[PDB]
Amino acid sequence: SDLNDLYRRVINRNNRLKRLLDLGAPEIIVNNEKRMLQEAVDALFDNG
Amino acid sequence: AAPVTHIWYFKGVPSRLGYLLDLAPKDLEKVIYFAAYMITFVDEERRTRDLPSLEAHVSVERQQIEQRRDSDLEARAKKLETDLAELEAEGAKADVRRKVREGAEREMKQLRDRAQREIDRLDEVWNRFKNLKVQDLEGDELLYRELRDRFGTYFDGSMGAAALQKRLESFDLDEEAERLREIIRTGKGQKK
Amino acid sequence: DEDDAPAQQVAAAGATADPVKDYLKQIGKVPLLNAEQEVELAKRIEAGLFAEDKLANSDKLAPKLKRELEIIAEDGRRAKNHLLEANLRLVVSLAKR
Amino acid sequence: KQSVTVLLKALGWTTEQILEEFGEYESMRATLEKDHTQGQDDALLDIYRKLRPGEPPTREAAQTLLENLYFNP
Repeated sequence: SDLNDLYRRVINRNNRLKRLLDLGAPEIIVNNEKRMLQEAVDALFDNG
Repeated sequence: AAPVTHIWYFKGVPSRLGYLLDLAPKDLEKVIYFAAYMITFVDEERRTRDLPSLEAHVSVERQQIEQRRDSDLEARAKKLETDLAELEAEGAKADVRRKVREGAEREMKQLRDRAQREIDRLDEVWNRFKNLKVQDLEGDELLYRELRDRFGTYFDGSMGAAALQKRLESFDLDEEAERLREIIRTGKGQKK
Repeated sequence: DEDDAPAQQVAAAGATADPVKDYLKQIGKVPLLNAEQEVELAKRIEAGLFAEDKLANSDKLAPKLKRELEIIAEDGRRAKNHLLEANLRLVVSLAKR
Repeated sequence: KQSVTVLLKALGWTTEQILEEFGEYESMRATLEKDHTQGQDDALLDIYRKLRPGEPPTREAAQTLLENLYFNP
């Protein structure tokens, strides 16, 4: 079912955000991950 | 790791988002999706108490541009006098002095135009300090960096859903209701 | 003659609702690096690296000098982020494939 | 929304030659005088801003887009 795919994305993007925050990373790169994480959660609750 | 905002409660009809924070939906799209800053908090009391000190720092800072402007203009004045005089003593062609002076004043205009950019940008950063009320969106990222670098511990600024979380923390919803009731009690037009 | 100048500033502060468009915009104008420039950046990485290494050691160092080492350590951090932001365009090229 | 005169001006046709072909139809003459923008270079950069906002105008980049959008094979 499609929920697995959408749950997979938010888990993936959240996991990478933890990696980016852990090492020293710029503002541009971390902002893009936070932006993509926010978009992923949006798709899960109401796609479109 | 980083908080996010429910797609339902914002990004919908305005009977559900409600303008609970007095922000337009275009404003919200800019802040929570990392395209414009918000001033989540201002130390408005600090700013009043130390005001002459920050006033003293900007004023001496203002002096330096005037000293620098005086010298560049002095060099500009000397440059125009020197090239026209040297050409006219040689007399290689009919109008050597006029063409280079035309070229020389074009250079002065570029320097003068640059002088306008530096003073006005400095003027612009100062006036945004004086309008540092909370929930103020700030579109220009470069301008925010000039505010942040020149002075901290007075305005707290952020971006995204974390900024919104801070704003709701600092919300005083009972007082907002009272002021909204007063507008309903005495108001006219679409404002009501 | 200042016709082009107001158009460029208002075009910098646009919406760009698409995520992909915003990231490409985000990269913006950052200086692409020629040979001598990027080698000089690498100098300040190891300069800053040796600075924080001595600071990481437990033996006492002078306080004013410690701030100078912190300046080198901060500059090493700045030089790292400068190098990454310049080369952000390269990684997007290989991502196409 | 944009006007037709800015479209024609984006093309090589200048205001002088435009008016001889279209001087008998008042809609384009009315549009012409109400159109404040003038000049081939000016019109080209303006439409670039409207079509693809977010970037500074570049003379070569503006010109190739109009070729790319329609005239490119």
